[PDB]
Amino acid sequence: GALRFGVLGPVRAWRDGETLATGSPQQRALLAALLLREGRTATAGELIDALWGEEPPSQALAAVRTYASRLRKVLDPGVLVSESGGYAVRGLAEGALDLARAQDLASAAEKARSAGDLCHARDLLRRALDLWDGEVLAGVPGPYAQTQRVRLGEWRLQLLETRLDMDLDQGCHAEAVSELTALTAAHPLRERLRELLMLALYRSGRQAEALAVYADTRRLLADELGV
DNA sequence: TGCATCCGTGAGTCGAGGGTAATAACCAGGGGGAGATAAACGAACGCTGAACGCTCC
Repeated sequence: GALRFGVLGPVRAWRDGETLATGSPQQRALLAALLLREGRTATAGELIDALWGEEPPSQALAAVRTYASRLRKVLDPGVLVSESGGYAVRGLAEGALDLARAQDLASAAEKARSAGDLCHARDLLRRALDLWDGEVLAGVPGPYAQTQRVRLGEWRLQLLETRLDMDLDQGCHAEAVSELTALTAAHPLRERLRELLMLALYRSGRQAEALAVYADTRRLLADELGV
């Protein structure tokens, strides 16, 4: 009877491991907009803006009602409550949201770091990153979905950057350098990944190659942005 | 006709500042406004999907 929800990838819902038919992208947008609010009520006004932004359909208010009605047929009675003219998600177990479950472990990683148990921090953070099932909010349209896509992609990088710092402190240089090459290729303006790559490369005895990374980074900022 | 009496009016200029008293007392009735609970409609939601199209195998 454990309800599970997925927001760190395609918008999915599970019951006892079985996938529920989460419906249209706009129905997925409605679910995501409530899930990422962590039980706070979303007014009908905020829900119209979340789904369509500045260009709502002329019958948008009826559409929200139609989408909400279909979710009630797929979700169990009482999770999606209607209060104050809006909708909220209630009665979720702890850790039912993959984002919420990852947040406790990520907060614990800060606690794990502060107690000095870097090994536990490495494993707990590792479990968090494996919860990312591809592109966040895949196939979900709308400005609110776009903003949350932006927020969680950026937030993912912060957890990777924090985990990678521990790798350099524990001597795992050779494994980390290879993955770091992909990150700087994927995030070319992200100087922090090249900083970690430069140090790891040098500690692998490739001192001459580290300065080549430096020459490339200054070039990219001067040629493309002038900074 | 004269004398005596009383009543009304006016009497500078600008400055400074706030409060005053006292004796049968009651049922009895009863009106009249000031605050407390169910009925008329239409508007949010609600599932009802049904009824249309929008992409996909």
